[PDB]
Amino acid sequence: FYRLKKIQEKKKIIKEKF
Amino acid sequence: YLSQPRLTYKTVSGVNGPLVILDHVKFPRYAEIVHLTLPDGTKRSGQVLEVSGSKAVVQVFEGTSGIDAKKTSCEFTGDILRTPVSEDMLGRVFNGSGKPIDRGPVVLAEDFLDIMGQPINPQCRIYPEEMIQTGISAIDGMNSIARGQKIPIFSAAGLPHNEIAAQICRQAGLVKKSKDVVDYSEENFAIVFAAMGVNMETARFFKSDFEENGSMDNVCLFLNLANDPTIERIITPRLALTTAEFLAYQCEKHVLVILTDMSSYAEALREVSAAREEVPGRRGFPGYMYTDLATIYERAGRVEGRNGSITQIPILTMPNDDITHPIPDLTGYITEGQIYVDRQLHNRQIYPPINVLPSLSRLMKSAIGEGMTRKDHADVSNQLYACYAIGKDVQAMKAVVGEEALTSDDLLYLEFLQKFEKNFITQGPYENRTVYETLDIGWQLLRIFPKEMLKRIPQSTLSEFYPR
Amino acid sequence: YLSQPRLTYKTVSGVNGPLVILDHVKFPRYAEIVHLTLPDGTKRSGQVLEVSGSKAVVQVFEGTSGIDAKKTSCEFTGDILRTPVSEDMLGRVFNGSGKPIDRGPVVLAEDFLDIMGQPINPQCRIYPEEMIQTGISAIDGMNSIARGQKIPIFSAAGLPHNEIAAQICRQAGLVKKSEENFAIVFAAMGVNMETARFFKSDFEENGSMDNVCLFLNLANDPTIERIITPRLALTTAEFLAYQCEKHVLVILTDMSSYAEALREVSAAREEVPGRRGFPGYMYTDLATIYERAGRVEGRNGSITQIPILTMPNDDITHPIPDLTGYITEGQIYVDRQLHNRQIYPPINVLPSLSRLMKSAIGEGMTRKDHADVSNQLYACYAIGKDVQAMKAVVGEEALTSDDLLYLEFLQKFEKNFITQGPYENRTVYETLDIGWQLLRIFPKEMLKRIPQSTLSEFYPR
Amino acid sequence: EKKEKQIEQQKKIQMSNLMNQARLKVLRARDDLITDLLNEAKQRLSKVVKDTTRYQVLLDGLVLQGLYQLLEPRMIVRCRKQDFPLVKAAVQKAIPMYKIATKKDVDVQIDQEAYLPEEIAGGVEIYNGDRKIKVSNTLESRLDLIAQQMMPEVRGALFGANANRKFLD
Amino acid sequence: QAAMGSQGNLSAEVEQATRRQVQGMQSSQQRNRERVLAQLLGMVCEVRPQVHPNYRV
Amino acid sequence: TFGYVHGVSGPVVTACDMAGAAMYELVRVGHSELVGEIIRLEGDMATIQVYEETSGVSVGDPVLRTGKPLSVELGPGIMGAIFDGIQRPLSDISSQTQSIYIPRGVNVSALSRDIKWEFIPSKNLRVGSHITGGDIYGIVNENSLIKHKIMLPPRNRGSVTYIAPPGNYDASDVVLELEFEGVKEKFSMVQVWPVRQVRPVTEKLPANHPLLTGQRVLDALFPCVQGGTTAIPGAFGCGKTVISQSLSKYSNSDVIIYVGCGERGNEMSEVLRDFPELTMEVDGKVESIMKRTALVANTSNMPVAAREASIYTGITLSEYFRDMGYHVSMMADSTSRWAEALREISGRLAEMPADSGYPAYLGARLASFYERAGRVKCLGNPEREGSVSIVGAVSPPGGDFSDPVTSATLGIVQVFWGLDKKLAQRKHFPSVNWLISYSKYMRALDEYYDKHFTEFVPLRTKAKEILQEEEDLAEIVQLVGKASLAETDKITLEVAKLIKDDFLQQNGYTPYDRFCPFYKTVGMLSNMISFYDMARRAVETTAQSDNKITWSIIREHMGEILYKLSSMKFKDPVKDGEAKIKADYAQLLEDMQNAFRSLE
Amino acid sequence: KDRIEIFPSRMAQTIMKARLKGAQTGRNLLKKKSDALTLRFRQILKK
Repeated sequence: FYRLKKIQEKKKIIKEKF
Repeated sequence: YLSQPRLTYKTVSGVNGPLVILDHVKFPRYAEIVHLTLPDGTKRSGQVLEVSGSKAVVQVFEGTSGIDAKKTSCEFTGDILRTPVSEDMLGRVFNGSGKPIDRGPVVLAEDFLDIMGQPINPQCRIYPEEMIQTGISAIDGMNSIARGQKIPIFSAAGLPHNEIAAQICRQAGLVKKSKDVVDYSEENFAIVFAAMGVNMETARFFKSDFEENGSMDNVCLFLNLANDPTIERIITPRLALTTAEFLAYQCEKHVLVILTDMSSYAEALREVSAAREEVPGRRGFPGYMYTDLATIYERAGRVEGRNGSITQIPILTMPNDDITHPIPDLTGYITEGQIYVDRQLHNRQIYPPINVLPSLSRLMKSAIGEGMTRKDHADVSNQLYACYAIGKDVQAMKAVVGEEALTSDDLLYLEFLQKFEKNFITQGPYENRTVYETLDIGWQLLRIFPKEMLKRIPQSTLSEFYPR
Repeated sequence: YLSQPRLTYKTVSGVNGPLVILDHVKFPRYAEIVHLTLPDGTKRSGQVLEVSGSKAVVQVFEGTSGIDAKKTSCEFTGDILRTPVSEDMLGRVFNGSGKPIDRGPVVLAEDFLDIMGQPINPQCRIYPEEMIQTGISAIDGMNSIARGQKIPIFSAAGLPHNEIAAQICRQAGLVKKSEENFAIVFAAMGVNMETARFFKSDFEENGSMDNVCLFLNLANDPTIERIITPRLALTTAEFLAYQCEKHVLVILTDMSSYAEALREVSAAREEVPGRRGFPGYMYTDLATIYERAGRVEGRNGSITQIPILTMPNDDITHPIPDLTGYITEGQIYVDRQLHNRQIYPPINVLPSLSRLMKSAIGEGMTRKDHADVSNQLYACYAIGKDVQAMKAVVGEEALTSDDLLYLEFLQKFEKNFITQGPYENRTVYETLDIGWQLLRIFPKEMLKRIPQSTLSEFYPR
Repeated sequence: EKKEKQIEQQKKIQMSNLMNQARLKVLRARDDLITDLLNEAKQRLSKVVKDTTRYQVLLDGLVLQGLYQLLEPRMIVRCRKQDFPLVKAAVQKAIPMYKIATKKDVDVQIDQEAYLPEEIAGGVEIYNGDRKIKVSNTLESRLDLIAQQMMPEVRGALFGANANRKFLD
Repeated sequence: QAAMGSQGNLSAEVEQATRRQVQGMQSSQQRNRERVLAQLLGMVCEVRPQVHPNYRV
Repeated sequence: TFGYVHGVSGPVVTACDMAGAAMYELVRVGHSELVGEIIRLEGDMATIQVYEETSGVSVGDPVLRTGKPLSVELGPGIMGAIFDGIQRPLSDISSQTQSIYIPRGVNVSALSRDIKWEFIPSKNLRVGSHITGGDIYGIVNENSLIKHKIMLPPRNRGSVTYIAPPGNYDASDVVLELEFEGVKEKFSMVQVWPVRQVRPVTEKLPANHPLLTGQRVLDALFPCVQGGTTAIPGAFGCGKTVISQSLSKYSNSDVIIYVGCGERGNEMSEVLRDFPELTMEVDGKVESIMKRTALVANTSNMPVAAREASIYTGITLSEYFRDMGYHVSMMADSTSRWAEALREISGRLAEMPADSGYPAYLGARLASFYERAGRVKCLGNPEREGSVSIVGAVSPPGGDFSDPVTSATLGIVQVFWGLDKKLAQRKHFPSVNWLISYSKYMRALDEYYDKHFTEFVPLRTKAKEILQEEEDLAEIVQLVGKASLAETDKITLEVAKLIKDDFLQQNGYTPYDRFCPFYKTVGMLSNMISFYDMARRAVETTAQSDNKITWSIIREHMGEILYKLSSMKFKDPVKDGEAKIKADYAQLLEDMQNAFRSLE
Repeated sequence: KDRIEIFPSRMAQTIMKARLKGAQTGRNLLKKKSDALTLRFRQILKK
């Protein structure tokens, strides 16, 4: 669960690049 | 009244998985319904799931395929899904989304109600007081159900729960015959059978059995095959609940609703959760299963100033004999009481395979008694349970000890046990059984024993049938 | 000395959980302290945790509530948290944050010391070997605690660990026999106030409130100040030890609540978890809490720690007991089974262990036969337990004389040695004599843990 | 035995309570003394406010501290009703010093409507362009922080050093 | 009754002692409080301009 | 205020165009006024949590600003009403709409403001006098059993400038105009108090009075102190109404508050029927427990936060009434459901599953919840005193005491009351295990017993050790064959049988056993233990030398006395004078020593 | 000793559960057997 949460947050912050 | 013409767009940034993301939407609204059109003139539908200013998102029910960047059009309806609820569906069959499948027309409904439904006043609720006739002796005799009582049916994959459910459909009735046959002419009883995710074979089995019984004057059959859209799976129970509420309250009926395979319903919930981009919870199921299942279960009971009730009986497919699985645990938490089936009894070719040893009805003590039925029904069920327990225990001692050390009373217990599974548990497919003759059968079984060891019942009530 | 006028910014760019972000902050000072003015006027406090660019994340000691991004204000100190220390604080009571509780004044603070403290030079350490007089036979004789050591007590809910703490802080002494006395220090960790009242009453029972530096914290108080309180108490201990030439009996309680608060902070900060989901740096934090102890060259003072902790589910492999065992030398492990057997003091002697026998005992301090007596007693008790387990199934008939002797020895050991009572201080010599009397039941031949010379010298009595 | 232990506990408890109360009264006296000293200092500061000549230098120092601290293009200054002729003069004196010190220009204004409370003994307030950054460079605050930071030497002169203080560190 | 009598006696004694120490503390104050507040004024008089240590243009 | 409404990851929705606001601040959304509050904030926009189906909510819709966090409103008329988790007057809602469904977003104050009440000022406060928080300034005759005192809220003080005379004032009326330093304020008889904190109290005093219970069992064996904390197990059919009804009717407590989440309407209709039936005749007349109790319940349809916060709301109401100077009892039903609700909330907020899916801070929250109890005394002029007791029900999964929540509840609580289904089907009422149930409040009440009765503790200890002796010898007497045992073992077994069939039973429906007073309990206990004492004393005397007495001789000689011991419960203390009952005990004892002397 | 060697997995959970249940079944059978045997023993002793 923690690993999935971490990658989801990574994808999210990548999404807000612009 | 909606006097606002519909809007059709053509711009779309793209899609994403089974969802559809577009832009420049004028004043989007959540859970808004929408129709779609492909380049080849193919029509679909959808529901709105996410909104961010001008960027709307919508899941296509039929399933995304062949969608083009420019040559596609959506058309908003500007309203949540609107159920065409009414009284005349009885004797009709519908698919997942309510489209007729029995070669009938679009329903000419007199009412338009919200699909999601609303909760009831907790103040406005009554204590259940009567029972419902089921026709299975193991059910009525041991764990009789009441009006508003919610009882599930636990069953393993690959058991004949579906046939038992169909029998309960074609057999369920009231008990007004006890007071007078003339009083039974008030046939306010009804049935609402919804099957989801079921193979076409058993769907055909259901519809054929119903058509054979010739009792669809008081039935509302919703059906949803497995291959149908995943989204529509979470839609059918809400439609069934809305229709059941309409019949029970606005039409003052006593509706027995039954639901099947809520494990697959949980899988559909998982589908939408994956579509929502929300991290899964325990055992992968979403952490808000509780609220949704609670809203589904609690739509029943009796109300003040009304003549009607709703009784729910779901069927849960216990995954691989896992009592600790979250779904059955929470379903036991919400509902009241439970009924078990057995694989070993199914292997013994005794139908229906119902295990009464762990079975328990929560509020049976007030669902049964004098006036409602014969006075000593609960007494009889308690006697049968205790005698069955003693018979099982002495058989277990027997299997290792031996008949050399066995006394006559134990032989009588063994005979009672054998006759009990041979006769009382055994029902058969088309044996319309009533409460009175089942009570007679139980009395005949109890009469194998004299009064000496029939201790738990006062003699004042044993004189009623023991000396016959 | 800091002649720099203070600053204050209103640019609150967000709040998420117990964290707050401040944008346009000019030249952030890391590990700072700030004060917060709520719109209604209530005061709050926190420390800056993270800084990056013109942003500064800050955690709030008392917890986020009511903070408005447009109305509240925040002002900046420019210095790490420094706590007031004072030798006159003894006999007073304060909350976790340090403010007075007894309508006492703002303490006149002999100096301002770093809350995080500083490490100690390795070479500037001296080993302690003075045995302490506890008055409990199960400690003096078996798990004797010496000065400059940090043995905790592993206890569960409902156990009488509080009374053990009372006894050890009451009957403190010196085995080696001017006057002596121990400057008690104690800080609560969110424990229910009934235990706090009991400790207070027992501390007046001691009759030396003038040497009782006390701190308090209750369950209903904000959780996150529990991260600060023990560090403040330890700073006070440092000040009273290495600046006033005094011995301090530092004692804590309920480290499980501390672990829980640190866990909640870490979860809010989404660090990498560990075993059972605990923070990775919980070990280093516990190290900063515990290794601040001992005594150093040029000073006659010393630091002794008794950080009793809760032990959930009575599971030895639970992470908090495990890591506390690693970071420390010794343990006590009060037993639930003994308390259910209605025996006091209920300390299991077997799982307990003290690592300071290497120098605390021996000839010239107590005797030339302490260590071998204790080793023999441990071996006899363990084998007695094993034969008891065997008897639990086999039955007395198939046993041998040795088995019955071992069972009788175990019975004597439990009824006499462990049974000590609530207010009966006992000397080292009496415990040694009692142990010898217990051991006398076995003839000399089967004593496989005693040298020949001592066995010939002392046994025949 | 049990009654005697009970009554003994009662009387020793009430004795310890008396001792604690007596020591608390002692501390009350110490607190009163130090608070009176702070009040003495405050009234002396208000007394010496009147000297215009040194006050001018003090305002110069305060405004140049504000300039050296705010480091922005938009400067705002607030002051009392009966001192702004001195404050603006100090501002013109302090502008070129800041410009040479920081190699950058700066625009400054003075609030002609909002003025500090009359109860303020001294000092000014510094605001940025958007009133989101403030420096509380008033006499009360600097007095307070200086007193807090200097408490040790204050009492070291008054109450003297501690006998038990063995090592300075 | 004897206990409360002795308690009154001891309370009077310790009250006398506390008043004596109060007199001692006020004497210690008036010894040098004037020089002390003079030191405070000397401290607060300073300004010492200083730009932030590691600011760069 | 034009909420830039986004979609949802469930019910949770965010929006923009929000001015200065603080987290956990109530907000209405849309023209349907769906309820929520702030979760997170950032820049100018904030995320929020709604508690209803968000369907029909469009973009840009208005959001109503408030000025308080989650809070409860309290005042006259709260007693006797029914509510839910977010303090909504469902009775008034059915009165206003006459429908069978919840109207979404009810804008109805819990207290009907169109009702008049008879107010009398203090008569002691004068114009220009200074008063602070917690100080009574008047009263209102809310009901004939309980006088509803009205006092200033905390954090408020000033010099009164006007006092409203006695008369007939509605809920919206003003009675006090208090000039604080430089400002003025308005004050009505309703007050608003946030929920996630405790109103300050002047001091906490130790508990020094037993909690009266109608059942003699659980009182003379395993007592609970007034103002304490208790844990009762909860199982389908084991029997929970047996304690709830007895506590509501027969109890020294002044007010009752019942809370819960995920329950049925059956208990509600039961208490409706118990309004006339379970009436207490303090004045010889039928007054409804409704006047003395307030109900609040929630179904599983209610939002998760409503279930979460109803438990806090119970403590808030109990605090409001303990401030008045009264004694409160709390029925915190279905705590495991509260734990599940908190788990659901954490799952919504995407926290880590610290233990068994439950969040990290469950135990800390439970400890904080159980911190609010005990005997206290609050700010005010007359220096009243009150107390608050808690009774939290716990539903273990099948009796396993291993899941974290039950372990925490066992750890924090002091006295545990055990229940059993074996005893339930054994037609034993009430069921108590006697071996897992324990207490820890004996130490506090020692002085009370020593002052009032002076024989309670030794007789109680003799009773419990006799029961333990029976439990021990049960295995030995099973192993031997139940035909060989010393005479003292026989008398211990026999007195265990008698204390079983006689002292540890009670029938509520039986008119004379409806209430068993404490003095009756200790009288039975002393009589029975003294009989056993003389019995085994004489047995030990005669066993060695000659005239060896056996139980057969004792029974045939003292059969009349055994019958009297069995039948002495039939007393009816309501009619029979208490002094006559004590005289009956005296003459029964007289017969005891006469028979024992004549035996020798 | 303190445990049986096995790698954690759902498989071992199921297998250990089954073995456990069989163990209590055996315990019940042996208990009933011993009870009957003790009854007969007492009878023959008296006779």
